[PDB]
Amino acid sequence: STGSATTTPIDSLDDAYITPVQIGTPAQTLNLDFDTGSSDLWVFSSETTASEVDGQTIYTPSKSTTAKLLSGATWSISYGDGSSSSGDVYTDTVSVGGLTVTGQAVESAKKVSSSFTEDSTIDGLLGLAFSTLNTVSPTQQKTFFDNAKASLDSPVFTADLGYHAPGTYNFGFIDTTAYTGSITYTAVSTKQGFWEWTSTGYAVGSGTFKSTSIDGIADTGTTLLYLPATVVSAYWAQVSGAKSSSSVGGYVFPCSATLPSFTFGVGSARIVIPGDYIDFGPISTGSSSCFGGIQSSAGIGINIFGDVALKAAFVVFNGATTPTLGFASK
Repeated sequence: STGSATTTPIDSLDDAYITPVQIGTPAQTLNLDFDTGSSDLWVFSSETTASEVDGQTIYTPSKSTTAKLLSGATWSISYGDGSSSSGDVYTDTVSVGGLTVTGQAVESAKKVSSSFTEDSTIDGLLGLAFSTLNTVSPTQQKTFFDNAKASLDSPVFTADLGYHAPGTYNFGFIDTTAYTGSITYTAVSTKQGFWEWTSTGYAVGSGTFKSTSIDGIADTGTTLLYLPATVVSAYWAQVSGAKSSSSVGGYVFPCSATLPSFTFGVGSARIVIPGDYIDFGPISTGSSSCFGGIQSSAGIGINIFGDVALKAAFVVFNGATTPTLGFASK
């Protein structure tokens, strides 16, 4: 089997991407944030605290003939941006782009933090990291990909995120029309439950490539590119007037700037992030200070190849017995 679904930016900055997901019988379509950095599929639901719902589409398991309470199961998760959610668990039929999983754990939110309530465009998350990170207790549950894997033509999924434009998540096949050149594959460590890999270095703009190992995760659920402070300082030093603002919470730059590109290494290959991808716009409405799309990972504890990086590539998440990651230009 295969699946193919379009993923769409939630706003003009590509702060996140939503992908339609069919849950239950008859189908209830919710727009979920596909997240290769977590492993829970959770949704706003009829069980969510009413004051914490503001415009989201909810899953109502009582209206699904295939929903079943997973008795005794609860879940609770915190994300890198400080947001959180928790609740109980149903199993139900879940389809993504024509690919169906029966018996998928659908984690129903009883509580969500303010960041979720305040974003009316995201109805939940669909985790695509390794199932070892799933938070369901007392019986850990498998991700949608893990459940689908054995039925897939090939045990892979791909992320093809757009810059200010829709893109595609495919399951079970590699669309050879979706990228240019060749795909370069690189080793993954699953030891922390992430799609963790080592970039071979970087360049700033038209500058020379610096060979250096940068361990990080491929994370579709993180907006920005978080890298070591040395790297990030070298990037922003090339933008006149750029500075790190403790008050804003990262590097800002004059909105009048033309940003240089940033290149990262995948083995002997190179992925070039155009400068425009690194512009996240005014820090507040009407400001001439703009927020940078490359930020320091110092104090995160891990480097994160988030959307800013991934959208510059066609990315293969190869879930074979020994997983790997593939990157191509596009």
